[PDB]
Amino acid sequence: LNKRLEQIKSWEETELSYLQEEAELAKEEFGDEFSMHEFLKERTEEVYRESKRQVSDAKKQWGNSFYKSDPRIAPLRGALAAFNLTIDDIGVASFHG
Amino acid sequence: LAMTATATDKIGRSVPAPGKGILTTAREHHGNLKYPSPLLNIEYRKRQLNKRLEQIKSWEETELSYLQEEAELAKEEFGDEFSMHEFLKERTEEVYRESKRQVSDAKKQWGNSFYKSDPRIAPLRGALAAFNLTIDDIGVASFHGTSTVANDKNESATINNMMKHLGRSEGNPVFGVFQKYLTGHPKGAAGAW
Amino acid sequence: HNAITRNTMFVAKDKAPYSDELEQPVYLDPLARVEENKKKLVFSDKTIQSSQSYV
Amino acid sequence: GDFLRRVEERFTSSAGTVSLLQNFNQLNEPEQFTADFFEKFPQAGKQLISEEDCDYFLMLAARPGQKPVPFVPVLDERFEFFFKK
Repeated sequence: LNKRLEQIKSWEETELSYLQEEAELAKEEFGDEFSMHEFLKERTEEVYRESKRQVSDAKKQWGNSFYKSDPRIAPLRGALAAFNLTIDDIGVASFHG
Repeated sequence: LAMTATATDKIGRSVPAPGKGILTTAREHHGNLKYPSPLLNIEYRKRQLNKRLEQIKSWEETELSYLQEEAELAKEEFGDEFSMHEFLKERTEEVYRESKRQVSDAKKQWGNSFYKSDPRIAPLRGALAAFNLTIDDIGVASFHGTSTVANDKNESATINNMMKHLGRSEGNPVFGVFQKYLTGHPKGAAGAW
Repeated sequence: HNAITRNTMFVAKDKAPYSDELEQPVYLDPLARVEENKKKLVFSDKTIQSSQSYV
Repeated sequence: GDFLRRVEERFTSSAGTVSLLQNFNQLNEPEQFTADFFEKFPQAGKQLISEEDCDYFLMLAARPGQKPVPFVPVLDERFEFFFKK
């Protein structure tokens, strides 16, 4: 997970560098008026969300739901193993009874 | 099935009277249209997806290189017997799954469900936009169409106000089909027919 | 403690947070949310399609 | 003192304990008494006033035969009776 998130913050700081040349490349040729200050304000925070959804997808791939494609992990083995819990820690079973 | 939804309307004291809570399948934020959103464009997400999958196949070919030294590092010190051939067979295919779930998570992040954290994309704008479809391509709306005074103006105002908000071209109505004239209202079975 | 003594735990709502002029502009906004005034939590007009809720 | 007779009564349980406040003449020097009282009840300094002990407080401040209280506790039907009085 750590090698993925540092691959994401590298992805984020690289795409802000692409955002600088992309202003004169695709936004100055869109209107007769130059409003190029808000265009960086719209898309720096848009990078901030699409970097943030990649953080939540990386953590769900490696902490929350890592077991969902593995047959060698049970649904109930891997639900508890998200919390570093073993099967020996379900203590009570409230039976239907 | 691109989209599905259910919705509860508003505080009232009349249970059979319908409402418009399902108008929030088209909810989005239009406060600032000075910047077009980058993420609706199909070629933007394709070059974001391609740079991710080549980051994954690089991740896969690198982790097979780590798997070679990891045999003598953590498996030869596990038993008195040396069975190190099957250990690579167990974990080369285990890399193959945990590389494959990253491919499906990368595509769902950039093709299937890219809109799920963006407020500037409606649920119904972004369901269709997974298939590079516009709002102008929903052609028919099979209305609920249950022949009452209250429904057929509430159902009509809901389809009008969600197609108003999503940017249909003026002069592109959806065609209302009204099957309950023919089949009746099978109250539980209505949405299946 | 106030509710258990005065038989007013279930406060039945008579009004929704939105007005009838503002039930639909809330529905089309993913960001418009309830502010408080007069010790009531209701919607307003200036919170809908605001330029301040997308920064 | 008759308010503090409710505070021992509130925060003790099923006990029948003797009081820290046996005689009201102990309140003639309160600041050393109140601290020694509220070290026996550390949970009184953290739990808010109960609503049963809140309308009790309003029933003490408007009791007959008393000196009228030097403050206002509520904005209610009885405000001028709390105010000008």
